[PDB]
Amino acid sequence: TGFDLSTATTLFWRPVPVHVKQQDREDVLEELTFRILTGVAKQNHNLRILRIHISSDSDLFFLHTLEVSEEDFQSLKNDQGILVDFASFPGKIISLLEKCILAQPGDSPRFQAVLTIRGGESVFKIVEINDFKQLPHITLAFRPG
Amino acid sequence: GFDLSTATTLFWRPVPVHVKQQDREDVLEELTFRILTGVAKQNHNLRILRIHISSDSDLFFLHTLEVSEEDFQSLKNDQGILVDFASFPGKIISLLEKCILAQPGDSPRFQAVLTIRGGESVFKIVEINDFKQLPHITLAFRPGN
Repeated sequence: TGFDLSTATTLFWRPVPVHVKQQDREDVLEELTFRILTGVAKQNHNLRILRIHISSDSDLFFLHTLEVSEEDFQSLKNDQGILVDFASFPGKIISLLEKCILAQPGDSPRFQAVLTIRGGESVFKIVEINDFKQLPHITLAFRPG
Repeated sequence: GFDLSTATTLFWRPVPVHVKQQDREDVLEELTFRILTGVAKQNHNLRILRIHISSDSDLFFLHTLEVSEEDFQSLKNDQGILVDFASFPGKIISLLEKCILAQPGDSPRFQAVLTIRGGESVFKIVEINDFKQLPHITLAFRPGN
């Protein structure tokens, strides 16, 4: 049962500059590999699912993952003021990732991907940094597994 | 206690605001914003930023925010603000300008919202883009002068 990696469609798969924070470590800027795929559940091809994988490349192939069923999306959508439907969601995330990829140090507003790892969870956000403040454009929670 | 008699008014003009309350339709109204910097009547070495919201139609529709230099630290931290107290008002004004200039076909589209709930209100300026609505600034206001 569950997400069928077998027939999933990958929409985006490449490195993205990320500003990482752990409690007991120095801040780091790392290119992390981001992958966004849509698919369906094996036991029911009618269940639509979105999956996002974040990872540092290593021979462990170890991932942090987020999985959002179309059902989960209803709640996620309302908690973040998201205005698009489930099908359009990945594309909106991808556009934000592209701005992070494009961003250069003098930009203003500047787009930046940020990751904070605490306990068994990572919180990923894409923020804009402007002459006034930093503010989030999207926030996503990830988990190992 | 804010000392009006020695305050500098930085901004005093109308701003289109979406006024929200739970038991009535939203109302889009030009509300008058006065932004002033000054010091406490009880202490003329305590700098204070005051923002006063009023209506030309209702002389008793009144909402006020006063932020001392020390209160600003907590505000600055909570909201990822990257400027000092002296620069704070100017950034608020830039955001208010975006709301004043906003056009129906903008994307992102800026909008001023005031949500009134009992003896408290929340003022925020949000952007509405093709993906979501997200706040640029959020500020707690009290009823009266």
